[PDB]
Amino acid sequence: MRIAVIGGGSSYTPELVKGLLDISEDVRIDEVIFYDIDEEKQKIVVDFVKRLVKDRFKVLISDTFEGAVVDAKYVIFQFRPGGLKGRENDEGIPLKYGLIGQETTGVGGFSAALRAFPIVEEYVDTVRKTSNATIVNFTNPSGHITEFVRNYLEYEKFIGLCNVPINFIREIAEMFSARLEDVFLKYYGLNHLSFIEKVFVKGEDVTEKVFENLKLKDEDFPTWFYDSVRLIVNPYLRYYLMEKKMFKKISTHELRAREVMKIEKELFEKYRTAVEIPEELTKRGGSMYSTAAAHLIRDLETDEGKIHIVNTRNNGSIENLPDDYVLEIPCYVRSGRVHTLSQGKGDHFALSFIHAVKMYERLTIEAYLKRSKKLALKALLSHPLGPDVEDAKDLLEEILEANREYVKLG
Amino acid sequence: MRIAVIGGGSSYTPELVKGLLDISEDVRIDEVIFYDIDEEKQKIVVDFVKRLVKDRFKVLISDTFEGAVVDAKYVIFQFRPGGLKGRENDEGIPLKYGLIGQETTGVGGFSAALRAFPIVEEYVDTVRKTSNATIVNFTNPSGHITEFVRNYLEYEKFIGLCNVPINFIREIAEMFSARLEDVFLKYYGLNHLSFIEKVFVKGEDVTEKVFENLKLKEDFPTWFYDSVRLIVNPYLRYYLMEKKMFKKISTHELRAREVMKIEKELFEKYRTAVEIPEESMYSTAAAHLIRDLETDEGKIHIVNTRNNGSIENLPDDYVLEIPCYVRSGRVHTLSQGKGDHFALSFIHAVKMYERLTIEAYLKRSKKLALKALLSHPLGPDVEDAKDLLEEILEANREYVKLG
Amino acid sequence: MRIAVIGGGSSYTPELVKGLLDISEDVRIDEVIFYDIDEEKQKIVVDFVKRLVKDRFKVLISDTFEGAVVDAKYVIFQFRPGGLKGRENDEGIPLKYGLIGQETTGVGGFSAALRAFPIVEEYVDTVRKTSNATIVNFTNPSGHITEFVRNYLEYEKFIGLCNVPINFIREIAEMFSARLEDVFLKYYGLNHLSFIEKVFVKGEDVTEKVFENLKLEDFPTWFYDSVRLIVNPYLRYYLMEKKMFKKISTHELRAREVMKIEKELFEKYRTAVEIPEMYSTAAAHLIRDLETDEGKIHIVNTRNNGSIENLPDDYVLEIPCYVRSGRVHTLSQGKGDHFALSFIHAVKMYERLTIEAYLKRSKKLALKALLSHPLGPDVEDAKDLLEEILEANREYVKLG
Amino acid sequence: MRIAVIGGGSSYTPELVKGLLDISEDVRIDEVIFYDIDEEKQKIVVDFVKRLVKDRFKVLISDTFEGAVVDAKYVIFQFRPGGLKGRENDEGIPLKYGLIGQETTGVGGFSAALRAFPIVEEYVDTVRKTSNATIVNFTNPSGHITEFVRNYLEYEKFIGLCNVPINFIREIAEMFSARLEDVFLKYYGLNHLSFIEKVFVKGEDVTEKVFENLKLEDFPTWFYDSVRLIVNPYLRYYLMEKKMFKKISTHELRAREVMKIEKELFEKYRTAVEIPEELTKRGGSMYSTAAAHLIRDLETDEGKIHIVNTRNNGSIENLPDDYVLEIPCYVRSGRVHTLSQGKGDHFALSFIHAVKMYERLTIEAYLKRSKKLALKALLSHPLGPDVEDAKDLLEEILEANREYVKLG
Repeated sequence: MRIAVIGGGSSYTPELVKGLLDISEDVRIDEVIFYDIDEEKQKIVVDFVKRLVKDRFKVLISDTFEGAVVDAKYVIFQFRPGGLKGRENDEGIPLKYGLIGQETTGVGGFSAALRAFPIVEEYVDTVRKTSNATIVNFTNPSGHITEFVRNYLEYEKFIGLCNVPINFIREIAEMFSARLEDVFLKYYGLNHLSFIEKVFVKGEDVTEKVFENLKLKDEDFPTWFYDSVRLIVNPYLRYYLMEKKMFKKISTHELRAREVMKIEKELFEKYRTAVEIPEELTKRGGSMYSTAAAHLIRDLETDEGKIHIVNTRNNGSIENLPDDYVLEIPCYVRSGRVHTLSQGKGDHFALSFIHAVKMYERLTIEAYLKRSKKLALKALLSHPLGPDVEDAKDLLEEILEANREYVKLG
Repeated sequence: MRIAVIGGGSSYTPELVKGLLDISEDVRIDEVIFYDIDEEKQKIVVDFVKRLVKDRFKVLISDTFEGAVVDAKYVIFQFRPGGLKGRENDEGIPLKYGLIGQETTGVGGFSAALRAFPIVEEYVDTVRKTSNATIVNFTNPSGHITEFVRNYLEYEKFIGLCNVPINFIREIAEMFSARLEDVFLKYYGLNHLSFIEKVFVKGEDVTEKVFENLKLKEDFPTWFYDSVRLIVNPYLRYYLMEKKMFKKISTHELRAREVMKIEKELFEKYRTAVEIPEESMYSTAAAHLIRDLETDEGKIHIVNTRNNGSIENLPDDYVLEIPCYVRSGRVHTLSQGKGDHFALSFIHAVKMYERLTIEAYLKRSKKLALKALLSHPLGPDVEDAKDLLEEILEANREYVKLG
Repeated sequence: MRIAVIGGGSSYTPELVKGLLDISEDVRIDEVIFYDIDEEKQKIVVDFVKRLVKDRFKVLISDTFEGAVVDAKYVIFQFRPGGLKGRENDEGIPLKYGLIGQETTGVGGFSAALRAFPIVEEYVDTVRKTSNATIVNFTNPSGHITEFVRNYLEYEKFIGLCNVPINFIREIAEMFSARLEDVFLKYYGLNHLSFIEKVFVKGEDVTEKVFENLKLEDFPTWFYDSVRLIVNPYLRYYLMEKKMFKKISTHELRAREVMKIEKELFEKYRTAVEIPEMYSTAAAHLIRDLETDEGKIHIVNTRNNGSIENLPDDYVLEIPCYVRSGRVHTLSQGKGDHFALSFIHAVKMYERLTIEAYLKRSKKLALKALLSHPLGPDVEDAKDLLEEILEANREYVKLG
Repeated sequence: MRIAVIGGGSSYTPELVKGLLDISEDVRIDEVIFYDIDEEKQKIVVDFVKRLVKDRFKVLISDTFEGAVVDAKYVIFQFRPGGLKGRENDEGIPLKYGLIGQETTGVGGFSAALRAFPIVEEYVDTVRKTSNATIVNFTNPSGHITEFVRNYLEYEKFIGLCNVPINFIREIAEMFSARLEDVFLKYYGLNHLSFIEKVFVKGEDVTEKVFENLKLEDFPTWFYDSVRLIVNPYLRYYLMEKKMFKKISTHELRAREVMKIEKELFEKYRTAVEIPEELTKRGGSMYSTAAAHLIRDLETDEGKIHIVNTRNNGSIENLPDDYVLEIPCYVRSGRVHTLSQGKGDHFALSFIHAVKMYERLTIEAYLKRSKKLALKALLSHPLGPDVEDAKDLLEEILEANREYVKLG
């Protein structure tokens, strides 16, 4: 039983490995093998990992992608195509057009996806021709990449993960002094575009209590919003519903990527000597993506049967929506399989966003598969946060020049 | 055989009647009865109508709505709830928030729908308890109202009409020196939110020739047609060219104010006329539809109705604007295949907005109205929603009350 | 926390109660209240129950249906409309026409259903107007009744149960030395009309091993090689009609046998200190898991809702569900086999035609329903058959 | 503009040609080209054809299938795989098992289908790599073949035809003194498994009057009062199986009667100046008008209704989009559009679903060349064998069809 970690140099690696250590008591893990296109970055991180692991499983490095995944049962995608400079372009370029610049939402997520697709195509292909492992994905944009792998590359064992579902659950658990698994949600939407309609803790409906609580805590939704919409809304929906406010915010402060560059450079210096995971990591980004990955793999391994909110085909989870939409929804996870659960109908409000962005998602895939500039423009125009006709051509040209090393559109 | 016309004082009435006279040779019409809440406006128009009709059928006025529809086989809704003052509010109010102000699109159509729903509920109810007539609808927003009647009031014989499909068809017809019926389209979308994917003239695929000719006409650039590959309803300019349209609307006289002046001019002309003044084609659509509902010939009309498999990509119950086979009182939808992903993003988004709006009205809920307003692609940001709805509801005090 | 048991006089009651005793350690049960139209039958059984219970919860009798369900969280339907004399007619009458006579399959199930509908309509209405309890149903035909309540009476909390899914799991469990929950199935169909496509034990795919072990009046080897489905034994009546008809028609009717068995058990229950020599476990385990927040899999009858993507969402099917805190969620299974679907579709249409006939109280529509069943009459026999069914069921159903 | 006719030697050919001559005034036809595996049979028929046509268009014979379809805009499948001896096997073999033996219904249609698929696969493939013509199909079992081509070979321009829709329409037309196009139906089901729910003549709903008229070997009055559908007469095999079995099994096999009808028609063809009365009155001789009218209306931009075998696409909302059904379509300029009809009756659906599953099971058996899957398909048919008879029945069918189909 071996796990491959693709993008070993991620500054999140230590947390991932803590997670794998935590579960290595209920499931057998023989070796974890790491791969990164930045040999030197990974050396520092994996050296730190070795100190944390203390021979509880074997820590290995592979020179090639194929070498890492060849004998793997689980493959974790955790790499960032184009790196932080790519993120910086994603956040920075749309700004001049009066458009939201953000890592995974809107035009920023469009360029991130175009950067990712070629790499994931290559990677998924190699996995498929060798180990046929289950791929657990964090690489952003996670949901959009899942849609691409599930519905176009047609690789079934590809599960998109994100940090927000688990962050929400832990929040509720603390509020109600309960374990993570005591929390059961009606949850649906796309990655970073999701909605909670019902909250259950130890079987009790506590939705009303959660709403009343959310009102006692300018950049967040007003009370009337929750009264009217009656959904708990993913924080990323601020970019859609509070665009003017979010634009003024992003455009008048340092770009986020530049701040994470400084955080990562500080964490790396810490990693050269650190004997225990530093604080600096723990309270940032999505530090708890680690727990999600490790818990998912745990439950894929045992025959216990547990609920995980995961990115996968609808398959009747929301009867309101096509079976083949990849959604972020709670699933029954057991012995290598992921089963969707009945949830009933989705709210019209939520569906307006879900449908809009899903069409944009597939338009973008179509453009990439045909390598078409014309279809990319069509995709760009279809996003709710995309350019007006007067800006689209110039915007796309800026994107493609910035990403010339990663994607070529004719 | 009797036709009722609800909103007889519409400045469009003379054209409708011209249309009714043109078809009265292929189909029997005994009487046309008119109803309006403005008796004096209607007297002027109907006096003019009588001079055009010249006893070819009976022209009657009813003092009540029920009196008009009671023995009617067809009922035409052509009234404007809240009148032009209402339209002016619709266009004017959203402007202060940096939002598109327009008669049928965005926030403006939201308030127009809230004004319409109570009236059409009452009217549809009365028709249902009396004549069970086919209602042909022009009242805006036509598609949204159709969604409401077909899927919530559950009255099957309600057909939404609009002037764009016929305007396009005639355009193509004269480009190609062919009759109206020689033009066959792949056409789908919502009312004022519609797309043309394929154009056929006398059986020939002329799509490419249509695109090339569109390039030789505040309109879409050449590359847009190359990339999207759909002929797009001009109202999509409000979505796709919002900045440009906002700049235009907000630096010119509101359109409703212009219409007020045109209509005042037409009404002075109507007191004196013996023939229709040069100073609109919705008429032909209504009369031709009624003609074809009457005969057993079987003819294609683009109307607003339930999808039912016209676009396989879309739920059966979405009310769409689509080509149907019309024959002996019945409207059948036609196979068209799949709709484009780009088209569907608009269709899904505002269809959700449409139903959220209806739900808010049915429960008479301010909270639900905010929800609906937030859901429109051209709606307010959260910071402006509450103020904008309070302004809409004050302005529309007399027409709708939300709790 | 109170459970109501409708049809307390059922000879099965003892086992049900043993079941509720077993789970009364993981979940709190204050009282079990019984009701039966046969007061004397029930008194003997419930006196037996009191001896087994030994005051671990309160055992009560209600004079009225309303009195039983008024304060109940769970209501178990386990009555037999028309009794065994009704089942005797069900089994006996179709035989005359060369038709399969069977308690729940074919024309037999049709009359059983028409007998049930009026009663379940009344009972569901009273539950809905009082406690709004979850109804767990054994009353035959279980699945058809569930289709009726879920899609026509529109009462959501009505869960059809059957003893075949649990019988199968138990068999697999002991074949592989595993606990019941170690077994996971791809399972779908209608009640008494179900198929297993895949078998998992402790996560391992053992479908192949199950097929090989099944080959060691039942289907031949080649059948399993061809169809590649483990098939409910009731499918024998569709697939081996000639053989089944020959069997049913040359032996004592089954209901007659059961009458003798029940008369025997009843004399035993008068003095019996212990249960004399499996639906019970299903009911209790389901109630257990509805009560806790653990989350467990049960095969039950419910709306498809995407369990089988190949089938309409509203078909009531017998399928595995995730059960937890008063809620039943269906699980993804993928596509159903064309072979299975041909039976599922045909009898589902039959089921709704029958319900439509009942709701309109129409003889004409009943004929239509009768003709539509794969095991139903030919046109030449339909009218006589129906008139014989309605005659025998005079006291239970009137069709106009 | 060229029409290819595959199976030129069919004794129906003269009628088909009459049909093409009737429409050759509203649409242009330059040449009709014929192909048959029996050159001798065809020569006699086409010689007769030439005397009817009178140089109105050119009548040509092709030695090869490819040669016929290469330049065609329309290709008519009109052949009978295995011929009349094949039909005879289909009708005869099931009989010994107490099963309905019929040309297109039940076990008989199963073996007919397995005989057909290899040939239509080859033919569709060749059409697809050359002319891309619209194929109009009569070859039985028509609906099942259409399911196969539409959903498995994935050739879109393949339209299944049958003679019952037009026979019904014509009946109604005469009853009401109206033209064929004055008759509009709510019509759906499978080929030879179809139901009429509503009847309109000149826009009037005359369903009630049609039911009243139908009551003046056939369904009794109460049946129509109960089921309230006008049912295709082949449904007698399902609904009156005992009666139909007793009938078929105690009379000369139907195939043997048509052998003698055909032999008589061929003798007539040698010197006939005009179409004989025995051809007008037999088989499903009105299939001709259906073919010709369909092609006419695919050619013009008029827009006309034709009941045809095609994908559901929302015609019956109660049924999946991809079921091939026999349903009314809007036909115009090369395209076939499906019409809204609403919901299908539960009674009708039970037949439609059951046989549709059997149809796809049979196709899957053929495509995998699997004896095992064939047994599965056989067992799924409402009119199929019991488990005790299945194995023996299939081995008899495969033996008889050795030259047409091989299943491992």
